[PDB]
Amino acid sequence: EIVMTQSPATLSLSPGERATLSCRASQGVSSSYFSWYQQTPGQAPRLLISGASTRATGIPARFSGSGSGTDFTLTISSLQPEDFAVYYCQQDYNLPYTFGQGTKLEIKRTVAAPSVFIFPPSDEASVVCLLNNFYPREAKVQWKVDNALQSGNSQESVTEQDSKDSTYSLSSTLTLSKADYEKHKCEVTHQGLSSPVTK
Amino acid sequence: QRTPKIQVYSRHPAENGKSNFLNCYVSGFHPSDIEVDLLKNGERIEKVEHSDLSFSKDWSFYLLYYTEFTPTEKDEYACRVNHVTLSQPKIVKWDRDM
Amino acid sequence: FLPSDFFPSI
Amino acid sequence: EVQLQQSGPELVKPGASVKISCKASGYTFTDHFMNWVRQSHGKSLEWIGDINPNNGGTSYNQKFKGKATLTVDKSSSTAFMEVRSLTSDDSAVYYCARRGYYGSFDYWGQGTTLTVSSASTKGPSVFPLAPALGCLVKDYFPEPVTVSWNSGALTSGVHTFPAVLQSSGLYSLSSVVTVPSSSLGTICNVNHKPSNTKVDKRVEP
Amino acid sequence: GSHSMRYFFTSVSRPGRGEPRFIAVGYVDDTQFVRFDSDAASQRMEPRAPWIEQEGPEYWDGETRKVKAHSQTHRVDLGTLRGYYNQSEAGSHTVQRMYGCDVGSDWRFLRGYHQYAYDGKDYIALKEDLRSWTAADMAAQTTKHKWEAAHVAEQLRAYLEGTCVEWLRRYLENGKETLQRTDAPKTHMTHHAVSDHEATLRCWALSFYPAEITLTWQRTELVETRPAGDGTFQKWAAVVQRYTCHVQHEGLPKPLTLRWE
Repeated sequence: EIVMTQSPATLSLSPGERATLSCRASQGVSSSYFSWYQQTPGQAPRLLISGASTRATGIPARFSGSGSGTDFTLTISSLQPEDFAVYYCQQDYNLPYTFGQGTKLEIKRTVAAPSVFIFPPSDEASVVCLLNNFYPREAKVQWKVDNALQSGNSQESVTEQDSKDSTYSLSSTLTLSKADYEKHKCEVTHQGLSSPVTK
Repeated sequence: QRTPKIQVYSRHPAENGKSNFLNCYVSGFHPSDIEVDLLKNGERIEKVEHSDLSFSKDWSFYLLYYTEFTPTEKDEYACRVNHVTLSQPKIVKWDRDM
Repeated sequence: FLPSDFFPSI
Repeated sequence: EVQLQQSGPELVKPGASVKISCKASGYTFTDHFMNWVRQSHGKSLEWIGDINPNNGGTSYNQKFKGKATLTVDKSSSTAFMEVRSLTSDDSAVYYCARRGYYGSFDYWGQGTTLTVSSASTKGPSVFPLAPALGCLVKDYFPEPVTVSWNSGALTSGVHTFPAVLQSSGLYSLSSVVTVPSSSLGTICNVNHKPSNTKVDKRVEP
Repeated sequence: GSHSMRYFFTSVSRPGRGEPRFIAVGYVDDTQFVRFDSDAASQRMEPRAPWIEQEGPEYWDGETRKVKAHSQTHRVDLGTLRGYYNQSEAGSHTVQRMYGCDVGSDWRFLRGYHQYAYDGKDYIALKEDLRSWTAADMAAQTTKHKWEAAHVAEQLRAYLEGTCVEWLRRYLENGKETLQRTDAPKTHMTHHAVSDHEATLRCWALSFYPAEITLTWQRTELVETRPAGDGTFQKWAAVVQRYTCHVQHEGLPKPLTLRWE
């Protein structure tokens, strides 16, 4: 089974720049049976480049492909708003036909520090530590219980990148029991901030 | 696993004193792993060239081993071929009318 | 003149 | 125009079998092989198998030998895939991708979401928060839940986080909208089709 | 007359020695003009005829890349065929592929062919109609399904009827003074005694081109047409006066009849 490996996993670029995506095949593949696919989150994949270089019907001229043997490359001339999605490579050259792990294109902006907002449990629940409009996505929400680190106790959820400000939002919900919570008396580590915030 | 067929012959008509080419045409064997040596009175001739590896319609390979030699009176030449289909290597002597 | 690399694997 | 119309989503119990249909139009159905691809949540694509629409000949990925079966019907130009002995690991999105005449997957269907779970239908539990406000939905099933604010009159800063599957097998999302500091004196619109409940509440400290 | 261009490929896998031994030869009629060996030092396609050396470096560059792609496919084929039949990873195996195109007296396309073998047995072959594959067993039926998916027979059909024939005409033209010049067989007879009452007359045919020739004693024992080593061919037929040596060759306007004297 020919394994396809893409590099990197995520690529942060700005609208108007070039984008060079790589796909390494574990075995030699005929360029006539290598393809590129774009998939926008929520939709279905779409063929961009067939035959390692041939442009599919309807694909804009800013998409160009090349490569041979075990090294193939997808090039985007100018990154446009739609051209910020997940891109896959595949081979239909040897059974079973395999795909790559994918590569997400992220809008590059500026290191915006998060706005942490602590929310105690409700009543009618857990504690929610919301970070709002932070870039990059790389944020560390470490929870504290009486000055002690916590691991495997928080359910997190990240939204998509804002289609206007290129920012993210995270809802780290530290799940706990109503009895154990009343027996004890977050710490954000984002690049924007310089000190783990806590409240 | 088909055994090879051996033909030992000279390119030009045999004539004592005149230089010629001793050929050993091995054909009809499978697999392609084969060993061929041209012999002069039992001595293994070292300056031996062979053709490129090709096969027939029945997928059996064939090769042409050759070297330049000068036939003389009382000088026996032969071809020693070895193959997986042979427990003992086969020797085919050269006849000037063959 | 060899053909193109349109033959896939077996 | 080549159009691949697939079937709708399906929520089934473990050990059952489902059958997805793929309607082809806009081209000669017998001129192209039809493939099937599965994509799990947060995962990449995996080729399941293909089928020759002329004689029904099939080839399968070794992993799906005994899990999925491909059939076609040249009359209605429809390709079928039956997935048997369904487990929680079979829950994913399934596509039918047409094979190009000389290679590649030139056209894809819209997809068919499959969910394999023992649960039937749960009901949301709105827990409001107020120190930005919050409308935390908890322990619902299945997807999805539409969470609006002020009936749409407050969409600036509406960060509705995607649902997360809990250890109990239920989902939970949280809709949060930001309000200014001069907003001490300034309603959630959760909706769930199987729950038949539209829990509208308020947020006040 | 009629002509043909044929290509022969052989890839022998060697367990524990990395890349399989890939050897390729090309033919125009009974004349080899190109060769390739994965164990050679040049690592590129090499001429084997004088007339083919009239092609610039752009020809030899593309032919070198195309023959290396053929080895890359046969390398994956050996690995896949090992899994199709579930064979040991420490055993050696052989894949052979051959294809080519023929032209008639008008130098237009006449027939094409393509065959593939594994361990000396027929695996898959293209039918004469150039649109369907003949599969030997279930493993080959999987391959036939794989090739019918990407319409490989349609792409190979376009090569045999177009590119293969056009370059065959160019090879015949550039090799005019050798490929289109027949060589008549130089004939001589030999006499030997093998029994107390019966003898053996051997009719020799030497230094002729093309290789096809018919020797019969019609109103016996004959060997295979062997190469002389200089581009010509040899053959003889023996028998132990109602039948004479009837030699028939394209280089002879009238057949040759010889008797012992």
